[PDB]
Amino acid sequence: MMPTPVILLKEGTDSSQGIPQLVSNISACQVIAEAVRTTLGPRGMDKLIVDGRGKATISNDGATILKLLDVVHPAAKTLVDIAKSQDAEVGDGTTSVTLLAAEFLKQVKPYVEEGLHPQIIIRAFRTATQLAVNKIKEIAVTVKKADKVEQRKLLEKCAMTALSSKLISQQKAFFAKMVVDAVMMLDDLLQLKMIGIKKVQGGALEDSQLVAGVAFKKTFSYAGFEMQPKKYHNPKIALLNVELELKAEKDNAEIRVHTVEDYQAIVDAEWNILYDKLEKIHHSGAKVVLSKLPIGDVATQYFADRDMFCAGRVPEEDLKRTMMACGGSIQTSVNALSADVLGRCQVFEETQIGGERYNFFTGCPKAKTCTFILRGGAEQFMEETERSLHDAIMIVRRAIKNDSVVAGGGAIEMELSKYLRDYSRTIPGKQQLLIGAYAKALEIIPRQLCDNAGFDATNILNKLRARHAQGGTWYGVDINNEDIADNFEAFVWEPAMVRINALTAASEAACLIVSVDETIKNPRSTVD
Amino acid sequence: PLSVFGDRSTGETIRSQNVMAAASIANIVKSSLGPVGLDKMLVDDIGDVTITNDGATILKLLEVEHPAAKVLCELADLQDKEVGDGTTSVVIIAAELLKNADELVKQKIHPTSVISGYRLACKEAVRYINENLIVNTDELGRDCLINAAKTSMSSKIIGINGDFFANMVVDAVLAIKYTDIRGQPRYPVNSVNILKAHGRSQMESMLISGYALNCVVGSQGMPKRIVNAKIACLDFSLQKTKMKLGVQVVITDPEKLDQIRQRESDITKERIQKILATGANVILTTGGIDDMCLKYFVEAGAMAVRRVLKRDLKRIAKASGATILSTLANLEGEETFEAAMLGQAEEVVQERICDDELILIKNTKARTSASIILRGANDFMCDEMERSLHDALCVVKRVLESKSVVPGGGAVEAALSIYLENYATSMGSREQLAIAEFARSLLVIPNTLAVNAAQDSTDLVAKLRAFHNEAQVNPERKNLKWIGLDLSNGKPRDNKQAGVFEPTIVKVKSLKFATEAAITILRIDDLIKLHP
Amino acid sequence: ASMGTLAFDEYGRPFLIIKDQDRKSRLMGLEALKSHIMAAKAVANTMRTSLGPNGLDKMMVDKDGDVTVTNDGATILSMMDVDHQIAKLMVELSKSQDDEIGDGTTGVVVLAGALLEEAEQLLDRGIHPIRIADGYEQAARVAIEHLDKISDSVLVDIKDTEPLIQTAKTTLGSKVVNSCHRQMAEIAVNAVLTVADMERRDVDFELIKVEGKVGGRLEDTKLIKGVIVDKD
Amino acid sequence: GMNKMVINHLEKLFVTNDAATILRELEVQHPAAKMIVMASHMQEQEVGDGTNFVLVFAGALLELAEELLRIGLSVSEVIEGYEIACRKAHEILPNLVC
Amino acid sequence: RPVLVLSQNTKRESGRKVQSGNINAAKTIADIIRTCLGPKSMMKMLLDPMGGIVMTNDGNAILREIQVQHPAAKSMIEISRTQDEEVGDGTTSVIILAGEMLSVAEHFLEQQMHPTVVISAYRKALDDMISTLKKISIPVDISDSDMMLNIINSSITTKAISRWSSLACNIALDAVKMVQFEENGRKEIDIKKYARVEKIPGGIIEDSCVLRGVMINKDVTHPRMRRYIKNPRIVLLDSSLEYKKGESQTDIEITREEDFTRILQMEEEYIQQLCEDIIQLKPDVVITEKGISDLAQHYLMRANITAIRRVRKTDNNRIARACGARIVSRPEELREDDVGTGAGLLEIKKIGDEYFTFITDCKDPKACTILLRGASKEILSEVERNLQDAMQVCRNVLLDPQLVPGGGASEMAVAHALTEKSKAMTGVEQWPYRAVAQALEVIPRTLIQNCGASTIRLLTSLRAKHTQENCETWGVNGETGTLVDMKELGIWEPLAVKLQTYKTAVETAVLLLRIDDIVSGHKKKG
Ligand SMILES: Nc1ncnc2c1ncn2[C@@H]1O[C@H](COP(=O)(O)OP(=O)(O)O)[C@@H](O)[C@H]1O
Ligand SMILES: Nc1ncnc2c1ncn2[C@@H]1O[C@H](COP(=O)(O)OP(=O)(O)O)[C@@H](O)[C@H]1O
Ligand SMILES: Nc1ncnc2c1ncn2[C@@H]1O[C@H](COP(=O)(O)OP(=O)(O)O)[C@@H](O)[C@H]1O
Ligand SMILES: [Mg+2]
Ligand SMILES: [Mg+2]
Ligand SMILES: [Mg+2]
Ligand SMILES: [Mg+2]
Ligand SMILES: [Mg+2]
Repeated sequence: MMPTPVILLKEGTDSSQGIPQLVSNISACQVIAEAVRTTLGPRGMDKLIVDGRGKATISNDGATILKLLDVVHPAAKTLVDIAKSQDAEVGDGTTSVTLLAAEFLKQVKPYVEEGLHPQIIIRAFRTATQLAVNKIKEIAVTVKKADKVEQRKLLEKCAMTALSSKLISQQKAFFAKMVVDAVMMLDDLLQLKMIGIKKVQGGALEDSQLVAGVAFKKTFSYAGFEMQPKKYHNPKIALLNVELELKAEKDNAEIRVHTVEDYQAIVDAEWNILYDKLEKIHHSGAKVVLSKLPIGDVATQYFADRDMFCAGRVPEEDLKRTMMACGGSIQTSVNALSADVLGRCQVFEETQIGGERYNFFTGCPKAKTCTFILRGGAEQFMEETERSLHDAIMIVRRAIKNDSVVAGGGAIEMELSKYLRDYSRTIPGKQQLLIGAYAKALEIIPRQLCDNAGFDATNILNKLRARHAQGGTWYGVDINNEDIADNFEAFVWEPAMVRINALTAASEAACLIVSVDETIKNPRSTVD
Repeated sequence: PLSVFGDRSTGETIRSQNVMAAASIANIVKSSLGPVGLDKMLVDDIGDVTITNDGATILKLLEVEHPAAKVLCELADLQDKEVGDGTTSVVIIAAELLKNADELVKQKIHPTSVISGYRLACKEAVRYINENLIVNTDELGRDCLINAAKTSMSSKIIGINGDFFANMVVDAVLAIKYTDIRGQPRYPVNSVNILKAHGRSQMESMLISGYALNCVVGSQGMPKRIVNAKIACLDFSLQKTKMKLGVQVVITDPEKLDQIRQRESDITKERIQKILATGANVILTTGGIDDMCLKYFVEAGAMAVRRVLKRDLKRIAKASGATILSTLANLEGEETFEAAMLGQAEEVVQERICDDELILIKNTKARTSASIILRGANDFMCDEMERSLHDALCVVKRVLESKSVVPGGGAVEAALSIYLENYATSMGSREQLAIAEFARSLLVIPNTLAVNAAQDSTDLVAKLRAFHNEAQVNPERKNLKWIGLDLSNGKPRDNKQAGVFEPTIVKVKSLKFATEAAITILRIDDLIKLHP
Repeated sequence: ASMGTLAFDEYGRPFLIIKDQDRKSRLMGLEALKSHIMAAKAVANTMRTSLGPNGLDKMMVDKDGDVTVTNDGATILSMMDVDHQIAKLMVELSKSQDDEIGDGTTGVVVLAGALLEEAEQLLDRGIHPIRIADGYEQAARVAIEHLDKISDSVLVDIKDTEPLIQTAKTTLGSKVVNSCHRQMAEIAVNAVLTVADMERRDVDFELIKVEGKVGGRLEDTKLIKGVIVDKD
Repeated sequence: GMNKMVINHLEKLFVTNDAATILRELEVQHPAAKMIVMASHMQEQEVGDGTNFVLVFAGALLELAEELLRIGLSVSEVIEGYEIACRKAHEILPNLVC
Repeated sequence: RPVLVLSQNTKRESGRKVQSGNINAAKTIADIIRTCLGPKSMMKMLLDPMGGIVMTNDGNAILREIQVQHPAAKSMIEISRTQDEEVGDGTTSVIILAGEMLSVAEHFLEQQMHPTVVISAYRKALDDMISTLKKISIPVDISDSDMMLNIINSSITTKAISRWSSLACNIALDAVKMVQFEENGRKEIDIKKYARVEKIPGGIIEDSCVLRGVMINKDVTHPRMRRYIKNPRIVLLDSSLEYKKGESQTDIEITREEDFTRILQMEEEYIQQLCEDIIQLKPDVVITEKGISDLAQHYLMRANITAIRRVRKTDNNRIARACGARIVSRPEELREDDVGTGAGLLEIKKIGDEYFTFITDCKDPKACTILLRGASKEILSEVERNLQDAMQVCRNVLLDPQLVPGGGASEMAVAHALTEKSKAMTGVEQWPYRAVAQALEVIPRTLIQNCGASTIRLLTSLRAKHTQENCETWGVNGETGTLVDMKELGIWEPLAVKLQTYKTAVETAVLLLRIDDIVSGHKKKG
């Protein structure tokens, strides 16, 4: 070029244009896919990422791994974004989206290299994705019998399939039973905040329990708390948002007196206000008192003298779960403590779990909430158990919304690839190569399963292709037997929407990446 | 645990790194392939500029650090040394072979199977080329040489002037033809001296029916044109005689000093007189000549050229019939020179070429020699014309030695890809995949050719493959083997009819060298880089 | 095999994927497993010399120079300044064992180190680590069932504390208080039994106040059925 | 048209083929290009579409103005010819309504 | 650990940017000297890095004194040097033409036309340009001195020497005519070696003249020697006239008393014998490229011989050509033919404060010197450059007697012919053909712009005039800015100069259009 004494853009502006930048973008997407490639399948492995502060995160979740990775490549960020999208909309398949998008891009990289117009590739991807989604909706197996037992079995199988890739896969049936039971007790919105997840260090995975009620950690007891009884057999629970303390009446309040009689009267009036609140709470008939605001030592001793239980500074979400379990109402004022606003549980108890004190509200017959208590040898262990249970819970919620399932293990994608190849063999031909490339890219997931399991991917893929061609829809990778099997009969089930969203997001990401021809990076401002 | 003072890369990391290096080297020169290719412009970080299209020159000038990229660079250098043409094609083919082999390996195909498949595919491709895709030059004639030269000079700075440059190249090559023992006509290229001098246009380049020397006469008093030249070639300096280390002059009688000093020069004077007594007109010597012998030659009206290059002197002596004389000494112990050691030419002149002068030994007898003076507008274009002219001379030499030529413009690669894709089904299970990937990799040449012209590469290559498949399936449409690419219109065309030819040795050697390079790089699965 | 990836594109243009990728390290595949196994083996071999009645002590010095001579594995690993993540996992495992049980915080580390040491030579023979983990889980289930089978019951009555005294003595036998062994076991058993919800319920350690004052002798340690305050 | 990934000084991605957005996220420094960008932004404000048309037309006009200045015309003559042609184009445009 | 493929200092650019940058660099080269063309051109001051000042308007000098970094600019500088060396005139014209062709090629490169099509169109256009130039040429009678003087004048009207046109024309014509030589059937001019230009600051420019001989800056070795000889017989030598050591080691061994004196006496006797051998030819002047001993000077003065020592080899060759002598290295082999008879006067005179030796009355001399007297060193350097231009033009005319109309007439005629030819192409390459055809109008356009008249009106009128039948000789009057017939104004250019300019410009455009990728920063690897 030329110096051009006065230049157009600010100095340091880096621009890349043409085929080389698109090839570099595809390579970056391949690099991103490599970082999560070995996390897929029952034989998948965990990744450990350490941040600057020195904290380590161990996860089998694709979205979590990608988020912990601090990606700065403009094209590579699209894969992380679609992983987040899949996590948000579905909750499972965050590795499959990245693998599928990267495989699409890798398959169309050669055609890009001869200078094929990107619009043709985008149109081919759009057509192939529409056909694949329609085929998935057409061939997805659904049961229109509304059988409660069959629905429970389907939910349990889906949860097991969603869980048989994590570290809790050994107890996958037991955890899936917990997850299904917990989800079935949510009322109509299946809100995630209505399922408590408590992680307590110590104990094996089999020691983890689901509480048909609500449980939370003991919250900074005051003096005289240890004299309160710690077990009740039909308690009435008073859910309050009240500070039971000896304090100023108001921040701007100010008392002006000119007689010692008025001084004593004011002191006794403050004491009488506190005692009136406490007496109202006591005469409400409640035995267990929980408050969001602090409960003072005076109130603690007052409740201890009456054989009552008190617990202040309870977290707001814990109070909401206690509401949904026992069936009371949080009161900011104690002036009207009727039986309507009082919670009720069969048994309240405080026990010790791994060197911590927890309060239990069990026996609730009409509870709309749950509480998972997770046990493990390390905090990252419990964190990843929570992540796996979150994946299972999201899968079960989606299955509740619509019970349309397809066989896993790559069987659905092998069927889709066969169908797409059959479609591509009957078109003019410029789109035929791209649709065939899409169908071939659809084979990445079973091949990755075989590679992770230590299989021979080529032979398994050939057998799967032959079986699908000769007849058979739900034949996928059998990880245990080094062969293929009818995965529908093996109860390897996934919701159809999981694959639908995965294909849609991967295709959108591939089209967006291909549609870019120039990348411009402005010089950094305020580098500091 | 290993405690090796260095960096270690193992597994797919090093394989991908090697493939990336090879791909980068291929991408550097991929834009200079085919007639619609364009030259590059190298700067030597000191102001030196090089404009070239030759792949070997580009890869030699670049400084390369990665071992695999080096491997490709010396691969191009070897291809240039042993053939002279196809230097870019071999690098591109090797890099594409490496890419597809790495793809197969990443698909968990063992590299040994890929190597065996590549070896089988290379052998079968060479066999198919030799059996189906060769054309004999016996029934073509001089037109085959002209077309081969024109095809070689396409994609070069002398492309449009091919109608003239091909004639010049063919005449120059045929002028230096000699037959050795076994009755084999040999064509000693690099015996055609190439002289570069800016000035008139490229069309004014001259083909000398003789030899051209990049040197002038030593003294302005000598004539600058001799009609009936009797060339005397010498390999010793004509200066004042000085005695060796083992000889020392010690004077005791002072009367002998003058005689000693006079004889010191009288020895050389007698040698000059002996040389000139035979009628010699042109005297060429590799050594220097001082003023005294220059005046001796001036008085006799004879040429005298000093510091003549040894190779130039050898060529002049061989052409003119003169014999190099490193010394004047017969088998009788005397010091004599007879007319038998004199070469003959019918004119020796000193022409002026753009403010400079050079000596032309025109029409030497007893053997015909040739030389080319390239006229351009600056030094860069003259150098590029020299490189392209050398490529054309090498191509013509290959065509004249081996009388087999193959269609150009991607026809050979397309036919090979079709045949190998068909044939792979009859060999093994995974080596079948290796042979199929070899066949697919062979298609990069037409792809790059089409891309460089901004043509529809996909559709054009598909049409080429369809034509070749029809040729190989239907046994009466075998004439479609010659259907290559016509980059002017972006359509398939019968290249044999169009006169687009290449020597078969170019394709054979390029295939063999690219396959061996891909095998060598593919063998690596680990790298240890010790700190310096 | 380390530092991540360094390509800078096949066209020469910059190829930046991750922020500060030039100064970030990465371990891939089997070598990461071998490094983790070696670190865990080092931790376990450090711990194993403090196992049993004849086990020796470790003298821990913190960042402020304070010295803590101890035999408790959980305390040693908690006060150990490690940087390797697998060592931190060992520390958390010891803390987990201490929180859940309170004893055996040194046996768990030795057992895990032995398990990983055997897994090393199993991996060297070409077995997927997931299969090793599954086999370990199966064998652990078998061992737990056998432990339940061969277990024996003891009476936890307050009238006969001999089995409780023997269990406390076995627990204390590896500590420095083995000189006052029987008195220590007696006071521990009596302290637990005095404050405990009898119906097999929890034992509230908040009601057991452990106070220590220098001077006197170890034999002067006593159980006081009341409260000791640092006032007058 | 092809989308462009433009990254401003705050590391914010902008993948788009909208000319006004691209110019807004570009750190344009040449003041003549600043006038052109301001004209594009004014077109976006007044109508909402046609910014790329404004850029292309201004660039073509200035290229041909440079050609005319090179061949010998003065700046004032080029300006008056451009204004006359713009008036003629505005007169013609209503007749092209389909 | 920078693994890298290429070295970190290697940088690669490719695509449209490289072509645009190359064409812009060529345009900038053209724009540097655009204003230095035509009779009304202005001069430029160049400051050398060594402290010297080069005040000139010659294109090649200006481009040579400029250092550039963009290698396309280096290519353009090489083009300038090639044009100067080949013909000696038309440097600014070729630079401007190359720039204009590259601009009109960039126009097509902006569209979707491949550079190879443009290059092929350019080559076809160049062939037609050569054909048209050969068609519109006219012969010259070289024996007509008036025509030669007019041609030289037309060459030098655009230079600072134009104030003294007849004098410069006569100097150049006489020098070229009497340096012309023919030997053994070979014809030569050889302006480079002989026909020396010697400039002495001071005096007036009107005193400049070309001597019928040679002049050197030398004085007699001894004052007693004659400084004015009527009809000298000159003898030239290369070898020294002093005792010198031998080639081999020649240590002596003295044991007798008289051997030292004998050695010294024999040294003196050797000098005497050499001087006697020289005197045997009875010469008057002895010239040597090497030193002459004092004893040799005495022995020469004894025979009334003037001696000059330490002369340059080129000067000695020039003297040999001028006075009809040949240089002899060994005095004992001095033949009669070696003695230089033909010089008609030798005179040593002092110019300013320095002695100068004149051999300036030779009959039929084949070498000459041009004595320039001027205001200062820079003025004399510019006058020497103008004289070089004139002498190159004269020798080109002598070699090729064809002329072509100047003042823009030739460019417009060739452009019209090529435009008429392009009307039957009916292809896709007709557009670049016509573009490069009409790009030749930049020469009349530049002439008009430098003159200060209206460019568009004058070019339109000139094109309309050239559309007629017999109007190939109509051009631009560089002074008055009017359309005149060049057979009336009398401005003509040698056909060789125009042909070289057109060929070189077209080939520069072809060479620069062929390039689309630049890699730089690598080591020399020599
Ligand atoms: N028992 C099984 N047998 C074969 N394949 C399975 C099995 N369980 C899960 N998969 C496969 O694992 C893939 C998803 O892997 P996983 O890590 O569980 O979720 P994600 O896709 O979110 O990473 C699915 O495509 C599914 O086909
Ligand atoms: N006129 C033509 N038409 C079509 N293809 C051609 C033509 N001339 C050459 N080619 C092809 O272009 C390819 C590139 O050759 P080139 O790159 O010039 O040789 P090298 O590889 O030695 O540099 C050759 O393989 C040849 O087949
Ligand atoms: N008196 C004149 N009137 C008009 N044009 C002239 C006159 N003299 C010379 N020219 C033109 O000027 C050009 C010479 O320009 P000059 O400054 O010599 O450039 P260069 O040094 O590159 O030859 C010639 O092409 C000639 O046609
Ligand atoms: Mg999953
Ligand atoms: Mg070639
Ligand atoms: Mg113990
Ligand atoms: Mg719009
Ligand atoms: Mg001139």
